[PDB]
Amino acid sequence: MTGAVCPGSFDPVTLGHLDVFERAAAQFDEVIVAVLIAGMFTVDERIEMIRESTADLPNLRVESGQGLLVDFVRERGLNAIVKGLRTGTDFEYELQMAQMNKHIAGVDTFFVATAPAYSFVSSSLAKEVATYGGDVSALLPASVHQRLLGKLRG
Amino acid sequence: MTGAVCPGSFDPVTLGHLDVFERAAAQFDEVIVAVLIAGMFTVDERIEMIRESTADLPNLRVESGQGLLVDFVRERGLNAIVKGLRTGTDFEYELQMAQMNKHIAGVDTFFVATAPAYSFVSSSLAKEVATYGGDVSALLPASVHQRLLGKLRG
Amino acid sequence: MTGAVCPGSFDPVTLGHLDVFERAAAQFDEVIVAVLINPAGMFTVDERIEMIRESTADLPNLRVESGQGLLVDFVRERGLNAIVKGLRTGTDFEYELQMAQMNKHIAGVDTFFVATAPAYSFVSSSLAKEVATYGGDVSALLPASVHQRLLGKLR
Amino acid sequence: MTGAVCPGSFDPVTLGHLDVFERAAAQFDEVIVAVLINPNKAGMFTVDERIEMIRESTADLPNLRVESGQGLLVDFVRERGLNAIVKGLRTGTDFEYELQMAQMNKHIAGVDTFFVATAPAYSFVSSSLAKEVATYGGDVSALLPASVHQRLLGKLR
Amino acid sequence: MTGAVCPGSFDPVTLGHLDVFERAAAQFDEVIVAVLINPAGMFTVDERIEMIRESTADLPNLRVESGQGLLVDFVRERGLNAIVKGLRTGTDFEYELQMAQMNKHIAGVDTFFVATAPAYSFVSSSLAKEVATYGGDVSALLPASVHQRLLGKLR
Amino acid sequence: MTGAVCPGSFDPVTLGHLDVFERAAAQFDEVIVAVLINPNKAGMFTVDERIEMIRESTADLPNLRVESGQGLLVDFVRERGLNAIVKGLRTGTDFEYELQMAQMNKHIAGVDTFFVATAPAYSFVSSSLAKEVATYGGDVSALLPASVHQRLLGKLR
Ligand SMILES: O=C(O)c1cnn(-c2ccccc2)c1OCCCc1c[nH]c2ccccc12
Ligand SMILES: O=C(O)c1cnn(-c2ccccc2)c1OCCCc1c[nH]c2ccccc12
Ligand SMILES: O=C(O)c1cnn(-c2ccccc2)c1OCCCc1c[nH]c2ccccc12
Ligand SMILES: O=C(O)c1cnn(-c2ccccc2)c1OCCCc1c[nH]c2ccccc12
Ligand SMILES: O=C(O)c1cnn(-c2ccccc2)c1OCCCc1c[nH]c2ccccc12
Ligand SMILES: O=C(O)c1cnn(-c2ccccc2)c1OCCCc1c[nH]c2ccccc12
Repeated sequence: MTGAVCPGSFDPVTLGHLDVFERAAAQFDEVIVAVLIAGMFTVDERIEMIRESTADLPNLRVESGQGLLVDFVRERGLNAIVKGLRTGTDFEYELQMAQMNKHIAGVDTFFVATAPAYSFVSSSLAKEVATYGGDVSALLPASVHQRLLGKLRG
Repeated sequence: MTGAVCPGSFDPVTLGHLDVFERAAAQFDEVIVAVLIAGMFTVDERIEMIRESTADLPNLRVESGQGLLVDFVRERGLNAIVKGLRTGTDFEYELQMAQMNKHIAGVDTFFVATAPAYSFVSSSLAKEVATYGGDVSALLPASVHQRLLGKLRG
Repeated sequence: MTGAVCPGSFDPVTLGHLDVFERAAAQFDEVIVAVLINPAGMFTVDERIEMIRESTADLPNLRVESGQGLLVDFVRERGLNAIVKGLRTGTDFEYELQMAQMNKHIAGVDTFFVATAPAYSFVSSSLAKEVATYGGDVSALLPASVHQRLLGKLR
Repeated sequence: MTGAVCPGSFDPVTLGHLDVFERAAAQFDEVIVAVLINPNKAGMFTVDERIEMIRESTADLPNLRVESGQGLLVDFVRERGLNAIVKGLRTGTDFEYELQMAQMNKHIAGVDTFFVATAPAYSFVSSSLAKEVATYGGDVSALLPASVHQRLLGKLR
Repeated sequence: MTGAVCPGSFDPVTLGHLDVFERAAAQFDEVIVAVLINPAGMFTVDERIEMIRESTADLPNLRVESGQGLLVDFVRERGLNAIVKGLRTGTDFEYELQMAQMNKHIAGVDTFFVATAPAYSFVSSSLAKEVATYGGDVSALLPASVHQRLLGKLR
Repeated sequence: MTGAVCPGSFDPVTLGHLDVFERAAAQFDEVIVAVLINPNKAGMFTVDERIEMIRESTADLPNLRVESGQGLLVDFVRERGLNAIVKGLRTGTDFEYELQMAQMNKHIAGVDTFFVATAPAYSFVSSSLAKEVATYGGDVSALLPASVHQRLLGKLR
């Protein structure tokens, strides 16, 4: 009965996120992606985009969440969070959060290293570049990319 | 059938290591501590010290290993490594190793953040301080500490 | 006479801050804790000052004042020319190194740092407040007097 | 005819920036300083002011010119038939941030980025910190070129 | 005429190095790859030079030489005063920033850095050799010519 | 009577070190520079040489003295009735490494450590790099005090 929560805003989910989802799903019996809730896509849109890109992962589900992440995790009978890390700044910031979360609620955090190909990817740089007409199609799931193009045109 | 290998030299195992062992054992169905093999304690001594301190963790075992870590992991039917991280330097160094290991063999690596109380602990600083008569008893399992005192006197 | 100013917003003061206060007061003849008045937080400056005074009652050579504007002015106006504070992380170091070099360049005021106590390395006032707001227990990260008053503000 | 674009807000240009301008101009046939403007947020200095301050302190660099722009930097670069960006780095944060931007820029447009290490004397200098210090009366005259210091004091008054 | 020296041990040259060679040669009128002779490695300096020449056959403005002693001397003796190399990580940056500032201080020679290609950020010669020694497949990290010769040395 | 120990190998002392000595002496009633010797590995300079070079460049610091030692630094500190260490930091690596040592030293002995930021001009200076550069003929005269430079050249000859 192993399991972990993979939290984020996912606005939108990137290939970097998706790689981490697949990797977590390969090592834990269940994975819950927690979409935390002022951006480009609505929560429902974000959830939909993630569900579409994770159809091939049977043991993964997607939910929205509010308030303390550790409460979200414990209310579901789990006590692990899983996330990817790209940079030293990611590590420093997430280590702080991980130690606070373990202190207040006993919830642990597991990190994985980014895929090298996606180390420079963020949802906010991808949206920014796309806005000015840069090609970010190699950084996003094919579905998400189309949804993005739609948002910028409308 | 989840599982991970927790590798290191463990010369000697510290409370920092032990905390990570317990945390990995809580989230994976099996954990193998892999003692990799020019220090203070022999491999057998290191294994013994770890086994003594992990008697309360039923799903953990301890083995020696040589050669490529990813071969050790795959020869045992696993494809995950688990380790703790204390510092930014830990993160940078281990990220490199993790990406190389995933590239050559598909073996993934999961990291956890050090317990705050042990963030400054290394086996080499503990041995060094103890050599000159500093009290490191709060940083090492009670068993290990006694074994250390014995090594310095003999 | 040796001395240093220990600056911050302290909204609220944490056990991390308090540890640094004690360690500074152990080494300098006088320490002045300077509570910065900004544009904004949870506690008023007077509330912050009282919480620090309660927590530092056993440090006779430490006093608490509010300040604003250029810190190196605050320091020099009190006949001192040293700042003291703690560092938790690499980002603390990078950020504070820049500020320290700027402060020494513009005014000749030096800055001394101490490493955080390991137990409080992950603590910040903002994160403590955030956690407490959603019901998390941060009582082991704050002095007793502060935790009570924090519960009061969240109600 | 080698060339690079040196981008920034330059609000205002500092001695750290100018040091990099000089070093870039010594190694590329032409250098274009690109004053990148956010049309949605004004800085302290207008685009004309920023350009003027840079020109006045780079008069002895014959192969350097100054132009403003907005939008994607890689478009500014390619529209001039170049494909190199050059800038300085002071800290580990600069390196992390600029490596991400450089990798993104090469990915989307094939434009490369060259970095130089800050002169040690100016490693702590930023436009924002200089402006902030000066706002409260601190002396930043040794961190900024003559073309800047008094105009900056003028804005603050 | 613009130009730069690209220094290293290249024992062996990797696809990471090669990417930087190509990017330097695209921007400078000439590039000199300088293979450092040390106290020690797997390949002789002549072997290293030949492997680089094979991999850089399509870069007409890049040449390969060996060198020893003070790098800024090597650079200036060839009428240049720029060094160029890649950076993978924060430790690369910290280390190379120190060396660059020292090299500019002592000789006026400047240093230009490029960011690693993301695909090769984790690559080092030492780690590639270590992995290959115990049978790991590093063929996607090295140029074709190098991988063959590496297999030869491990037998 | 406040006081701190400023430890190091000082093989040789640099201008970066001396800057820290001065700043420490300005803020503590007494400063003891501790020349820590590894009895199992000699450096370039003997203990007497290292001490001599430090004394010659600190003659105008009346509250500073120089002593050698070995073994645990916290014992050196406590045997003098002090419980503070003071030193400089230049880089993020220095901070990571020294924070570990400081936390270990306070844990085992209650001795505290105070750090100051390097002077920007000397941030890239180390004794090892200076020695290495000088070995191959590089000019490090601006990085080292007069008391050091020619003795260093003498050792290399
Ligand atoms: O920050 C972003 O916008 C963003 C977009 N893509 N990636 C990414 C890029 C490369 C690799 C893994 C993600 C990002 O980095 C976020 C890293 C922190 C993180 C928080 N929650 C997560 C859930 C799964 C994976 C990572 C995280
Ligand atoms: O490096 C050491 O000697 C040493 C001694 N104790 N700790 C430690 C201190 C605090 C927390 C977890 C360990 C150390 O840091 C090692 C960190 C990398 C690591 C490699 N293998 C591991 C297996 C389990 C846990 C960590 C590792
Ligand atoms: O940033 C915060 O909100 C916050 C809350 N607690 N601590 C802390 C946590 C652990 C140890 C020492 C403080 C924090 O870190 C601030 C670190 C920078 C600093 C600025 N002024 C200071 C005055 C005294 C001490 C530190 C500082
Ligand atoms: O960020 C600032 O406001 C600011 C003011 N001065 N300097 C500086 C300080 C010391 C050395 C080189 C600059 C700064 O750092 C910016 C570093 C990144 C950078 C982006 N574009 C650039 C163009 C030329 C040079 C640097 C950059
Ligand atoms: O350190 C190594 O063994 C090694 C093997 N491959 N790469 C590499 C990996 C990815 C990208 C560029 C190189 C390495 O990183 C070295 C980075 C520093 C560097 C010094 N001299 C250089 C010359 C050209 C390029 C880089 C350097
Ligand atoms: O590491 C070196 O060899 C070396 C030579 N000069 N500097 C230096 C360069 C710039 C500024 C302050 C020193 C060095 O950096 C050491 C930094 C850590 C340190 C340990 N003990 C010290 C005592 C006084 C000052 C610093 C230290």
